[PDB]
Amino acid sequence: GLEAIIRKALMGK
Amino acid sequence: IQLIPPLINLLMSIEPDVIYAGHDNTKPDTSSSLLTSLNQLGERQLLSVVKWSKSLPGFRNLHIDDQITLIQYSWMSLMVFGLGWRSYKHVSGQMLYFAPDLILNEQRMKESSFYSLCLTMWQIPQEFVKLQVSQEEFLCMKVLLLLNTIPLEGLRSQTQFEEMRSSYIRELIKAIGLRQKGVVSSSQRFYQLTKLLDNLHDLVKQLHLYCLNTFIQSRMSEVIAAQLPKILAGMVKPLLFHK
Ligand SMILES: COC[C@]1(OC)CC[C@H]2[C@@H]3CCC4=CC(=O)CCC4=C3[C@@H](c3ccc(/C=N/O)cc3)C[C@@]21C
Repeated sequence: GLEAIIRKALMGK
Repeated sequence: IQLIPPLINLLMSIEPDVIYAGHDNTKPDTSSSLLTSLNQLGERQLLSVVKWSKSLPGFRNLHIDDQITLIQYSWMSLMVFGLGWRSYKHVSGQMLYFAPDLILNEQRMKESSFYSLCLTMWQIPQEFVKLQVSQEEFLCMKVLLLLNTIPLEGLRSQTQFEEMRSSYIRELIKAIGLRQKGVVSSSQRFYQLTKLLDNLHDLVKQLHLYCLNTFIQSRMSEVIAAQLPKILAGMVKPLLFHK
């Protein structure tokens, strides 16, 4: 479930 | 030891700002309120770890899939390691400094509902006290933690990853070389610090098991299946410095 959070956070800034 | 190496100063400059748990310490503790605050603090720290990684020399050059994998495999270790540092730095390693607004001394640990977990995590700060780890050593060690576990089949940017790891290993040596002048002593300290890192692999699975059991206790066969690779051996490849 964190993979989704981690993936999204990496793209952003 | 006077001048600090540029890369180490850079690492210090990208250290995330203080993260608060948002816990109300004016109310009596409850198993639920403390677990709630840890999860809130935890999510905040995770986003902070991701942001931190983006400024780490060498990291963003790795395949995005490797970046995700490395964070996934190391966030727990990074967090318990940071917890140990804050505890050691702010309260002489005598209590768990999760955040400025979430500090658990011995009495608070005993009545948290997760006292055993506290004693396990407390092992890190206690070791920092014994070794008197420096901020420079800490910064390099933390990067190595991010680069200490990879898939059994390795990474897509494997060669690039190995050179990045090798560079921070060299940087850890410079950090040690700051206070340790002498080839026998500097060498001995490198063993001590890296051995400490090797020992975290076992400790980390303890934390993941506790996380899973805390989840189970709140509420499946699928959720447990996705967590095993984090508590069981032989599912990933830990990168040990020593046999
Ligand atoms: C009572 O503990 C419950 C845990 O598990 C129930 C098991 C271990 C905890 C992590 C321990 C390390 C840690 C250090 C900090 O500085 C803050 C938070 C923290 C932990 C917590 C945590 C909660 C959520 C997240 C990420 N969410 O996206 C990360 C860490 C709670 C657990 C996992």
